[PDB]
Amino acid sequence: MMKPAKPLPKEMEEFVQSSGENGIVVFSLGSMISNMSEESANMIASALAQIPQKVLWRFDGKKPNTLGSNTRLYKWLPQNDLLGHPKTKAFITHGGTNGIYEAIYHGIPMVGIPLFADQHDNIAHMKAKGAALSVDIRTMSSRDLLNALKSVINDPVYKENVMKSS
Repeated sequence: MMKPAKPLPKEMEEFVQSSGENGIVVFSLGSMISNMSEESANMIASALAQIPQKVLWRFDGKKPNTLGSNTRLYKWLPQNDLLGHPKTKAFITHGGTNGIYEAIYHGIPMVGIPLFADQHDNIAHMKAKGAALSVDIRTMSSRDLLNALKSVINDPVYKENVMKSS
């Protein structure tokens, strides 16, 4: 089924345009971040702050003290409309079936942060197709997340593989 995107809210479009040639990263839903330690959100924020891309982070916890100026926090996000925007370079998700279906539709490579059995299996399957990398925030470091992000954002083979998956 086709999953077409519609225009973004104006203020959100303006932030997305300010990424210029770098493009953006969408970290969407991330619904378990608010139930984890403050240190988890701080580790993610530190990694996200070190890429040149702008970052739209669907988030509702306390603002991380390591939040970078390139990253904005939103309690709600039009995830599908962001995945279909031409400036989107990578998708960070826990690995739910819904978001993976949209990233596949719009051809966006992924960094998975799986927590549950179905998310681990989904992300492992996309990784085996060369369309994603995975980090376990509970055991890996901020440097591990940064390395995964720079790879999926800048190496075209991940995008090319997720498009071969249609």
